[PDB]
Amino acid sequence: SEVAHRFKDLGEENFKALVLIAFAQYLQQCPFEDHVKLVNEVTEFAKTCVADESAENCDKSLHTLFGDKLCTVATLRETYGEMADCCAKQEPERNECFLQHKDDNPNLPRLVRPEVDVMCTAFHDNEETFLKKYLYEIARRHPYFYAPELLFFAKRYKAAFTECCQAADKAACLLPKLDELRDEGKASSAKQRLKCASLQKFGERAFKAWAVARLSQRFPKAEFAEVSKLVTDLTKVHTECCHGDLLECADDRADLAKYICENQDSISSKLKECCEKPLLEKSHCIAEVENDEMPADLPSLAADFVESKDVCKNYAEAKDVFLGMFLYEYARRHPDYSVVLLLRLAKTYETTLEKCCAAADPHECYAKVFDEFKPLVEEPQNLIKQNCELFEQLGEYKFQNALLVRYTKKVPQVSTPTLVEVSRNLGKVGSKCCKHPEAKRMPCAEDYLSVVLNQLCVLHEKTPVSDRVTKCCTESLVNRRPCFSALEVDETYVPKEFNAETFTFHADICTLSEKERQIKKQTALVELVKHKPKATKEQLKAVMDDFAAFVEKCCKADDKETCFAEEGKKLVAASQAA
Ligand SMILES: CN1C(=O)CN=C(c2ccccc2)c2cc(Cl)ccc21
Repeated sequence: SEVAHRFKDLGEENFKALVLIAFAQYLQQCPFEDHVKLVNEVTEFAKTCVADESAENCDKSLHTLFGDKLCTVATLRETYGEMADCCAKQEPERNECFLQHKDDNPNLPRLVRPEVDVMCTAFHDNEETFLKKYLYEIARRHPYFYAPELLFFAKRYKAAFTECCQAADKAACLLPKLDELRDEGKASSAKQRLKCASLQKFGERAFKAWAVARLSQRFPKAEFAEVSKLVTDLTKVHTECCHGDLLECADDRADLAKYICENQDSISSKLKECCEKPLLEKSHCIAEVENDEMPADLPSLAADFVESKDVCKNYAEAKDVFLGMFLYEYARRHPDYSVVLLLRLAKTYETTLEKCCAAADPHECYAKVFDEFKPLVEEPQNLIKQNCELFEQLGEYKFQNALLVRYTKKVPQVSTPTLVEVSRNLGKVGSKCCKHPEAKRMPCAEDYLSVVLNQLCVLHEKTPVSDRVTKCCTESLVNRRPCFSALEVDETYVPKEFNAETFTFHADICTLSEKERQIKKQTALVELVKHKPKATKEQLKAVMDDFAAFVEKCCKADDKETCFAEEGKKLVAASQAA
C-alpha cells in the first residue's frame, strides 16, 4: 500500500492538508464543502489501509484513488464541462488530462476579507475549518503553488490570528502580517511556476543546469560530486510537485532537508540556524539560505577549460559531466552573475567546443573563448545600470508606465489586463533590486525578471494572440529576456477602432482603493497605446494628465454620477484630437 506509506511519514495533519491542496488544485471551481467531504472520505479509507495493508484497494496507486474520488463530481459537466472527458479515460492518461486542464487564471470571484471582528470569531470558534478554508482559497488560485511551502505559510497564517486576536488593537496587529503574507505568497507562487515551466516545457536537463548553477553559487565549498547529488534529488522533488504527486513531493522534500542537515559541514556553513528549527521552517530556511563564503585559494578556470590540451578529449568522453563541471566551476566563484547569465556563458562554451574539437587544431580554435564571454557579461551589467538610473528618477509608478508603454508597442495583441499585470511587476524589479550594490544587483534583477516573463508566457499560452510572444517564449528558456529586449514595435500591428464599450466609465471608481485607482488609470494608458501606437510620450502624458482631471472632478462633483456619462463623452472628443 502506498497511501499508508505516505500516511505514516506525513501523519494525519499534513496528510489531510496536502490532499486538500491537491484536490483544490485539480478542481479549482469545485466548492469547499465537497472537497472537504472527499478529503475526509479519502482519509478514512487510508486509516483502514494502515491497519490492513490489502483491505479494499489499498494496493492502488494514488493516481487511481485520487482520480476516482474527484470523478464522483467531475462527471457533472454542467458544472465542470471539459472535465468529464478526463474521467472517461484510463491511467496514467486520466491524470495528464487533469494536469493539462489547470487554469493559471481561474474565473474565481475576488477574495475580499471580512472585518477583523468576524475573522477572529470564526477563527476562535472553529480553528480547523478556518485554516482548511485558507489552504483551499490559495491552492485553487495557484494550481502550481509549492505544496510543502503552503503548509509553511499556513502555520504562519494561524500564528497571525492566534496572536493578533488577543491584542489591544486587532486590526492594527492583523492587517500588516496578513498583507506581508499575501505578497510573499504571490512571489513564492511565481518562483515555483517558473520551475514547473522549465521542467514541463524544456525538460529536466534544463531544470538541472539551472539547479547546478544556482546551488554551486549558494554552496561554493561543496564539491561537484556533492552538489550533483543535491541537484538530482531536488529535481525529483519538483518533478513530483509539478506533476501532481504532492504527497511524495512532501515526503522526499523532508528527506532532502534531513540529509542536507546531517552533512552540513560538507555543504555550507550558513545552514546551522536552519537545521535547529521545526521541519517546515527548516525546509523553508534552507531554500532561502544566503550563499556561503567563497573558498580562499581557487585556481583559475583557464587552466583546465581552455589552456589544457585534453579539453576536447574530456569533452568527447562525457560532455554532460564535463559541462556540468564547467558550470559548477564558473558559478561557485561568481555569485555576482545571474543563473541565466551563467547558463548563457555555459551554452557559449559548449557551442565552441562543438565546432573547435572537430577542427585541424582545437587548442587554437577554442583558445580565445573567454573573449566571447565579455559581451554576454557586460550587457546585463549595462541594462541594469540604465534602468535603475531611470527608476531612481521616475519613481515606481512612472517607471511602470514607461515599461507599460514599451511592452505594449512590442506585443499589442496581448490582452490589456495581462499587459497591465505584467508591466506592473516588471517595475517592482526596480524597487526590489536597484537598492543593491552591483555585486548583488544582477542576480536580483535578471532572475526576478525571468519569473515575470514566465508569467506573460504562461498567461499568453492559454490564448496565443501574438506569434512574437510565442517565439520568444518557446525558442529558449535561457534567452527569453534578450529575445524580448530585441523586440521594438510590431510593424504589422493595425490599430483598433474606438468604441463606447472599449472602456466603460461607471462612477463606481470613486469607491476603489488608491491602488485600484492607478490600475484603471494604467489600463487606460495601455488602451490608448493600442489605438495610437504612433504617439510619443508628449501626447500620452498630456492625455493621461487629462484623464486624471476627469475622475477628480466628476467624483468630487455633487451631480448624480452622470458627469461621468456627459464628461466621459467630452474627453473622448478631446482625446481623438491628440
Ligand atoms: C523589465 N525591465 C526591462 O524590460 C529592461 N531590462 C531590464 C533588465 C536587463 C538585464 C538584466 C535584468 C533586467 C530591467 C532592469 C531593471 Cl533594474 C528594471 C526593469 C527591467
